[PDB]
Amino acid sequence: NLAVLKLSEQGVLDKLKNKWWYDKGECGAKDSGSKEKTSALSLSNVAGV
Amino acid sequence: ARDADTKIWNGMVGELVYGKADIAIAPLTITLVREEVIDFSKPFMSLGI
Amino acid sequence: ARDADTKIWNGMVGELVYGKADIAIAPLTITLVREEVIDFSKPFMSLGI
Ligand SMILES: NS(=O)(=O)c1cc2c(cc1Cl)N[C@H]([C@H]1C[C@H]3C=C[C@@H]1C3)NS2(=O)=O
Ligand SMILES: NS(=O)(=O)c1cc2c(cc1Cl)N[C@H]([C@H]1C[C@H]3C=C[C@@H]1C3)NS2(=O)=O
Repeated sequence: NLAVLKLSEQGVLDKLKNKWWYDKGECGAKDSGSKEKTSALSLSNVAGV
Repeated sequence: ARDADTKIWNGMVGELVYGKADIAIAPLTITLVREEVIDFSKPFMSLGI
Repeated sequence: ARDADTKIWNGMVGELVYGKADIAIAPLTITLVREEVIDFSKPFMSLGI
């Protein structure tokens, strides 16, 4: 009871949670969600015209 | 969970109820039906369904 | 909180320590040093700064 509150006070829980959830961003959208590609227009876009 | 009609807590509950295991640092959820047989510290990580 | 250099709890926590109150249903944050003088239940509502 006195021990877990020390880890909550000193951010050790935050550090462990960061280590085991956020440092292992692996798959796709977390990494590549903030990048940019310009374009290249294909025919599948313009067909109803 | 407990057994019907015999109250036999199996699993990680009965390891602490029946004097088998000494402590359980594990993903265990504080309920109403678990405080009567074992005790919990202050919660260290929040979640939901 | 405690006073500087005297450890004299003013406010509401002193009302529980010095026998003047009985219980405190209140917006009260579970810290470390409040655990060593007065007992807390499980948390009912979670927040952050
Ligand atoms: N952001 S989190 O889920 O990983 C998380 C969740 C919790 C933490 C600490 C962290 Cl890092 N400590 C709190 C405790 C601190 C104090 C206040 C309630 C408890 C006492 N319990 S909690 O609310 O379960
Ligand atoms: N979403 S919230 O902050 O208002 C909130 C926060 C909490 C609630 C209920 C609510 Cl609605 N109950 C939990 C307790 C209920 C059970 C499960 C964990 C604890 C036991 N404490 S809590 O995590 O402090």
